[PDB]
Amino acid sequence: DMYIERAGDITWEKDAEVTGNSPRLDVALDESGDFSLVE
Amino acid sequence: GETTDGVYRVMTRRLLGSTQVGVGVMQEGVFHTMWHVTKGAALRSGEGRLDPYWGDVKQDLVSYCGPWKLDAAWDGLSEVQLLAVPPGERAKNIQTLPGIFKTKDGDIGAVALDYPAGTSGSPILDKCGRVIGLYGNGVVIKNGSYVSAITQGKRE
Ligand SMILES: Cc1cnccc1NC(=O)c1cc(C2CC2)n(C)c1C
Repeated sequence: DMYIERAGDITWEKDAEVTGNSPRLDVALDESGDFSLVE
Repeated sequence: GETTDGVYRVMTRRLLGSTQVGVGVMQEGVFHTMWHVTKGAALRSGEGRLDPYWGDVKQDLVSYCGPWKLDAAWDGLSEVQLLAVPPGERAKNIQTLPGIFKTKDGDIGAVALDYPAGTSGSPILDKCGRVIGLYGNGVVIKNGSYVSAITQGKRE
């Protein structure tokens, strides 16, 4: 059995940690909703 | 149940201890998560029940109590924030510039960040705190890291 617990307000935060790259990827989406790399 | 707007954890007891299977968004009385988190099952909030209203395995999305309410879109230019809610850890804002998933049916924002699978359905925000989609459907890359589609529904 599954339950929910509130974890926070949905708010932009000034001086949040700023990380991650911005990759451009060719992808395919199948009927089961799984993405795959089209290489 | 609790029906204040905000970001929730999705928990199960069907395993060892209490396990966080995913995350979701409460907005205008509707609970929004990814289909792979709940597999379309009912949810408890207090002694309240939340019943599935809308779902799509291909979009990997599901709404509870009503129709999908979140319609904001990535601009295609500006940084965004993942409001990542990881298992056993406090909600945290991580700011990033999305790349792109190029598909035959169009381009889609993507966010290049690793977190446990129980993070799934964390909301992605724009500068005005609007939810532009849910994190935790995407693709593994050469490095073995995850890259997630910015996955948005449609509001009728
Ligand atoms: C379980 C599932 C089923 N169906 C589709 C996608 C998933 N998602 C994952 O497998 C997943 C999600 C993440 C993190 C971003 C949250 N990571 C690293 C992985 C491997």
